[PDB]
Amino acid sequence: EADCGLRPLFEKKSLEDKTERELLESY
Amino acid sequence: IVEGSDAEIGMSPWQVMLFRKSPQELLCGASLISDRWVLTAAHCLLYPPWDKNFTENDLLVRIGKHSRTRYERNIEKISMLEKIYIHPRYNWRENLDRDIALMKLKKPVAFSDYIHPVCLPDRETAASLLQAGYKGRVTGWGNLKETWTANVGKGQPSVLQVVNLPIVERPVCKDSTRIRITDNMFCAGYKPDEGKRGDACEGDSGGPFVMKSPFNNRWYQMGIVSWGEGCDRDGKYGFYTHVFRLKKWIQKVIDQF
Amino acid sequence: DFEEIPEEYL
Ligand SMILES: *[C@@H]1O[C@H](CO)[C@@H](O)[C@H](O)[C@H]1NC(C)=O
Repeated sequence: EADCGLRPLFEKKSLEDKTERELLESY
Repeated sequence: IVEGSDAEIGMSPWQVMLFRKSPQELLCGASLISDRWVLTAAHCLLYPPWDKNFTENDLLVRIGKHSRTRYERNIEKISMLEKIYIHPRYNWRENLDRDIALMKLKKPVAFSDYIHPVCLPDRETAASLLQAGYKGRVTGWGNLKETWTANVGKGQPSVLQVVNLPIVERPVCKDSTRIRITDNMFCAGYKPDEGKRGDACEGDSGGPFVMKSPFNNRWYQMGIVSWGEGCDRDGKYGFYTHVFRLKKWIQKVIDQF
Repeated sequence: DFEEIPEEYL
């Protein structure tokens, strides 16, 4: 759907999960 | 998942559990891709060497879960299946080529803080993100170690596990195994020189390998946990169904039905 | 091992 891939408890509230940044750092 | 950690609440709201009605057991993971469609590995549903050929009525999908074993009343949703679609060119006899299946739910599920679909990749997202060295994330309730008579202690997790793993160059994947690999697979895991641990394992099949796009802030499903040899072994990598390569088939099924 | 789910499911 139009809203795919955006998590209610994270992206939608501008919060990061504990190991998210590890992914971004690798890109 | 071997050498992962407990998931946070709501961390993977597309994660689905495929649950056998009788006997009660965890069959596989899967992923929610819209309000009525779930994606998984074909071999979770059909694998003749292990006498597996399930029909729609044998299975339930449980969405929104964290605990492996509890019935998470007013948190999870349990749905029945209307139809199973296996890729017509799925090869169970040799190497699990095209290890992909779709399941249509009898009724749409309502989204919540714990239930939300993942995106499927377009060509530019796949080319941008499916590169060696880039990390993706795998989730499941599968075994914590490779099954072995010498293991001591708990073999299954209490809650959903998560591990982040790098994509590996194709030639390295190819040289790591004698199983014939195809363009419909990719492998991920740490290389021997990195000296780190982490893998999927039995019971994690069907679950998603996801990546986050920095270009639009969204999570994409790039892979499906498919196969490996042992779990977390030195010089081995886990293998995943290449979702973008098979996207034309997915789109055909969803549009048709 | 698993907690019983409601029999309406099934
Ligand atoms: C799978 O079972 C269905 C009935 O559900 C049957 O028509 C089909 O032949 C079976 N396939 C295999 C490979 O056993």
